[PDB]
Amino acid sequence: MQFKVYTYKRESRYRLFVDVQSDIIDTPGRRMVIPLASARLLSDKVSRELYPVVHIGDESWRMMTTDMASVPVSVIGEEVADLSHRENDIKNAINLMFWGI
Amino acid sequence: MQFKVYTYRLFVDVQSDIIDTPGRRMVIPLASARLLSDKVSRELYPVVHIGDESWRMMTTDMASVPVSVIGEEVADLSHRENDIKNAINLMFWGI
Ligand SMILES: [Cl-]
Ligand SMILES: [Cl-]
Repeated sequence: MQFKVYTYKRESRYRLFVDVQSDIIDTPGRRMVIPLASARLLSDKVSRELYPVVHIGDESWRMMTTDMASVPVSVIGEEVADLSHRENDIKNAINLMFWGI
Repeated sequence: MQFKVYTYRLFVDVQSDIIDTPGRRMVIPLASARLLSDKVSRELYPVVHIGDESWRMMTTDMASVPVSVIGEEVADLSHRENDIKNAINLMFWGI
């Protein structure tokens, strides 16, 4: 579901990721997703408009927008957080990547 | 570059030209239009023409591809900008 962050049921490429695909669009076997990376790994010189910083638990995470990917639903694990309140920042990052707003 | 289709298996580069990743690029793979019936949404999966063949943009299979794998430019679909923009916006924002 849109704006919810999940865990990857596989042990290899992602820790966490944000589902950014519309809830009105059923692929149905896949889902558009943006992986999250620990905010410490990136300096604060990196655009927060293209790579917004989100908070889950007591940690900061960077949305790796440019690494968006289609992930099959059978690999989407447990719901970890709901970032609906960051809708505006997430929408802007995606729109910037495609339409250079 | 945006709206240009490349090879390695065809795909359309849909990422802004103002945004350098730089090592990767947002892309939408193309599949032969014969493989899908015409009951499949042309709004979410627009039909494009390259050469003397029809292709379906597999929007829901969008992916980040490393630039070193992007081959020869095959076509420029800039004139289909509106349909491509609508398909992407539909997938994310359910317009
Ligand atoms: Cl947050
Ligand atoms: Cl066309």
